[PDB]
Amino acid sequence: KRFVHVKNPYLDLMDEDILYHLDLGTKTHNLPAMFGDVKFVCVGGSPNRMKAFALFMHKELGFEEAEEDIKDICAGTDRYCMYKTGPVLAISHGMGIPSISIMLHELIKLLHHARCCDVTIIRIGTSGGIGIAPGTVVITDIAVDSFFKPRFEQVILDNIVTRSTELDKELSEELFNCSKEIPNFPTLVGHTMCTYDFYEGQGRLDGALCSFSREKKLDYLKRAFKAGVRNIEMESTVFAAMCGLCGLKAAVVCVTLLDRLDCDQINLPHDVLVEYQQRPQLLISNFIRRRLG
Amino acid sequence: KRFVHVKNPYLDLMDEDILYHLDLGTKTHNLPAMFGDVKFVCVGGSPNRMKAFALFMHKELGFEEAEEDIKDICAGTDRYCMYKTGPVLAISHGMGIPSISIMLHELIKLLHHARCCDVTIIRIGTSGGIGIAPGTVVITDIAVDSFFKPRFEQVILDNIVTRSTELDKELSEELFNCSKEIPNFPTLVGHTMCTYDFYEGQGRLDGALCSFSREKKLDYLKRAFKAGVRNIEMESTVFAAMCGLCGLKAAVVCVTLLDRLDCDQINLPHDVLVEYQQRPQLLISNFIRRRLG
Ligand SMILES: O=c1[nH]c(=O)n(COCCO)cc1Cc1ccccc1
Ligand SMILES: O=c1[nH]c(=O)n(COCCO)cc1Cc1ccccc1
Ligand SMILES: [Co+2]
Ligand SMILES: [Co+2]
Ligand SMILES: [Co+2]
Ligand SMILES: [Co+2]
Ligand SMILES: [Mg+2]
Ligand SMILES: [Mg+2]
Repeated sequence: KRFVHVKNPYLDLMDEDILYHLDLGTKTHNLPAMFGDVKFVCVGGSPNRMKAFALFMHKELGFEEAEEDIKDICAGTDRYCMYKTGPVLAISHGMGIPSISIMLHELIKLLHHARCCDVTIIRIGTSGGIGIAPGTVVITDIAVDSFFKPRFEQVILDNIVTRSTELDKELSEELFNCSKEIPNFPTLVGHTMCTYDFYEGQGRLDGALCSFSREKKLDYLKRAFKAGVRNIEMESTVFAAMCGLCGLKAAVVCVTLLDRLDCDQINLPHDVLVEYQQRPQLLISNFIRRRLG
Repeated sequence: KRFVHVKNPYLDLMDEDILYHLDLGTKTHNLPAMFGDVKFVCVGGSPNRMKAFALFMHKELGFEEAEEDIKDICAGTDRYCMYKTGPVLAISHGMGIPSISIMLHELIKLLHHARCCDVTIIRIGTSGGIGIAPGTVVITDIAVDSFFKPRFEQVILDNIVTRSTELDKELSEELFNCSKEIPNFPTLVGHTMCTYDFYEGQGRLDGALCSFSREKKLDYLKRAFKAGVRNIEMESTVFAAMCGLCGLKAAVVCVTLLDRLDCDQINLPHDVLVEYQQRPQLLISNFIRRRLG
């Protein structure tokens, strides 16, 4: 049994641990009772996406539906919103490295407090593609920074520390194998670039700020493609680094919404976009069903 | 008249601009009609905080209440949520530098498209204090990074570019003058440190990861205090940098919830916390009333 670890000798010395952004705590809640049975954590941007994911889990796998307390609705608050369906826990993380990092610190502590074991964690979401068809599901093999390097640079106090961004190889391979079973479901494995800015950080020409030319954009993106990058998003490096440090097996599965070699703004009918957006959760549902069979 | 500027020669060349994360666009909406009258933009973390701020604006200043479309509620989505009351626009930004940066790119473009002028923008929120009483409202004079330097480091394509984090001096002074009118309202001007991580980035001992000692935490925080830092949050440097680049007059006003020299977790009664949390909006309401008188 692979228990979820923390890397913090102070944590066990505390009288109580308050997970402020989850609205949970070790004294206020029975965390082993509430979460000890979690085997799969799926994380994504918005409360609504993740609530919908949990409902999909109910419908696809027949797990007990996530309970709703109507006098404490999480959506709209400063908390990360959780929706549990049997052994699957869906959690929102907002946008960007700092936002997901707060959620991950508190989630990893939660799984540790609950004495969970053999947990798989998977990020689902959207991304920009490079040189691949819009609607393609990319399974990340390695997450890279803006310089196409597999690293996450932490600032700890006033010191810079570099961490590796390795994602579980067997898991990425298993997800790719699952994808083969799904018809009309274009999938590939490739590197994923994670940036701190959506606009200039991704070579966009449509921000409030653009200090470079179209030619420089395309050169950057073509070099990224040569390095093996196939999509671009905003959470994968810190996700890979933290999950890796705490011995959790992690994967990233994102659909592309456009080919960035061609444009910066989406030009898809609404119904097609809806179709693309549900593709990662479809793969994850196949995966979980296979694991549990 | 000081119009809101962008720094992007490509923007005017586009047929249409889609502000995806605001759910607005130049073709789908009449942006000058909808927003040309905006003079004050207040930004903060959550949809609920900002909706409440807008209601407070209605009650305090008598501006028309923000309209609610019940078939398209923003809270819970991947969008930044807007609540307009007369010349005041309240907008949510989520947590952290990347999250606020996406909102700022689209907001600055919005104000430009709407031909707004003479706009003041103010971030309100919470923070950790250093060596000052919990509940203190800190008006930022300068925003600094984890190294106590007034800089914001952008990664543009694969290049690092440093930007200044100057906030409008006259504005910070005017807000401080307004605060003097409010009884039972502890306020100070000081530097604000902005970090990419809430836990190790702020010297916390309670994260899933803690790679340093209590002694090192306290030394870091004491050096920050010596530099002039009085509070710690997660958006001020990119906010100051972008607003500055686009010639918008900006300020940051955050209340402290704890003294980080003493603890990492909040220990306040709920009712006291509620009291503290509303302090920045109280100052902003005084400020706006004065400007409009
Ligand atoms: O190009 C992208 N880059 C990216 O980091 N993502 C991930 O989500 C960021 C917030 O929507 C998603 C996309 C696709 C996209 C394109 C235009 C508008 C919205 C999303
Ligand atoms: O110490 C802090 N650091 C900080 O960056 N903020 C700003 O908000 C971050 C998300 O809640 C707020 C605080 C106060 C605090 C302390 C404990 C829990 C929550 C918030
Ligand atoms: Co422990
Ligand atoms: Co490669
Ligand atoms: Co223009
Ligand atoms: Co100083
Ligand atoms: Mg193409
Ligand atoms: Mg003290």
